[PDB]
Formats: sequence, structure tokens, C-alpha cells
Amino acid sequence: AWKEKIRKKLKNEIKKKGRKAVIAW
Repeated sequence: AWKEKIRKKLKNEIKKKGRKAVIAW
């Protein structure tokens, strides 16, 4: 999916890391 459209980290960390664009900034 996408971390479930985003949410498999749990939150997906909220999204990744938050998109990891929130880490990938």
C-alpha cells in the first residue's frame, strides 16, 4: 500500500518520518 497510504510504521511515524521529507526534510 503505502505504509498504508501511510501508517504501517504505526503512524508511519505519522507518515514516514513525517514524509521523510520531514527527515528527508
